[PDB]
Amino acid sequence: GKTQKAVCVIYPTQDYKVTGVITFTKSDDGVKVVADLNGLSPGKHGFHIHECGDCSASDGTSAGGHFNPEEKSHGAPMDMSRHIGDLGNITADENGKAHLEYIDKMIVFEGEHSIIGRSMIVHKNEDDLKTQPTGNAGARVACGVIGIGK
Amino acid sequence: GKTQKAVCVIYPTQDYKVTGVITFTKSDDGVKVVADLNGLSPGKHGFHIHECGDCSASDGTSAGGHFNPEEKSHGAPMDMSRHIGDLGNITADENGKAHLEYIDKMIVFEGEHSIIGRSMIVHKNEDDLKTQPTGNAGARVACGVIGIGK
Ligand SMILES: [Zn+2]
Ligand SMILES: [Zn+2]
Ligand SMILES: [Zn+2]
Ligand SMILES: [Zn+2]
Ligand SMILES: [Zn+2]
Ligand SMILES: [Zn+2]
Ligand SMILES: [Zn+2]
Ligand SMILES: [Zn+2]
Repeated sequence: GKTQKAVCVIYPTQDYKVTGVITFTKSDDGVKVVADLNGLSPGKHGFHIHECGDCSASDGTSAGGHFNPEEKSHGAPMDMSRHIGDLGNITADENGKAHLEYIDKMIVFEGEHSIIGRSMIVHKNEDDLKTQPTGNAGARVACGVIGIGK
Repeated sequence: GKTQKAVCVIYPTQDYKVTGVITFTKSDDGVKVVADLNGLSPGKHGFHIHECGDCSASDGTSAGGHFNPEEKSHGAPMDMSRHIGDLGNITADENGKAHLEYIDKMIVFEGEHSIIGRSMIVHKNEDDLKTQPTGNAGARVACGVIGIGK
């Protein structure tokens, strides 16, 4: 039937140790994003869906730009002017552990906007939610492909 | 634009070291499957698309069973009686390097049979191409999710 769940295991790019799992679950109000990552420098990291489910490059550049089927500007999750892939920042604690849970009202699992087969990228720096086209989040520290869950 | 290419980076399950990249490219005659893997025990390894793009489990069991949207029997790539996910065996050389190239006439990138967001599983043992429902290929040595390529 209709995909209710997506799963993304992220793997570090060259010179990083960032790992973890992101799950996407259909909720009444949209899609519940739950991320559990480790090996991050403490503080805020850009947390995005990129347009290619291609994590073959050593530095994650194969994932391409932000997933942007609506051809909009880069912004914050709460902005109307955002990429579908703009999931904001994930915060790592003093031990490099990062937990995020929020409800996204734009991401879907079917049709032109479907995130299935796209990539998750975690960035080295904070997404400032304003600078075009990526929020100045800098290098890619981890990459994974979003798959169909059950 | 219609997806012309899919990419799958495989990562080992916990007790293994198997890595590599699999590409799927639309050709005139079907889909060209190209696999380049390393860290395999020499000999033949079951090489399958599984139904869930979920590589979160320690042992790859999260990937579920064979991708089988037609509800058919397990077989060889050349068989009419096969799962969409039945891509046969990949052979590793004496150094653990494995190359496979063949044209698959069943796998597609859109609709009910789409392999996008499904998993690749590499098995410890040979797929015997006959035993139901999995070809008796034994443990899962590597898992990856099939993503959209540029
Ligand atoms: Zn946790
Ligand atoms: Zn990004
Ligand atoms: Zn963006
Ligand atoms: Zn569109
Ligand atoms: Zn299998
Ligand atoms: Zn099968
Ligand atoms: Zn070849
Ligand atoms: Zn069907």
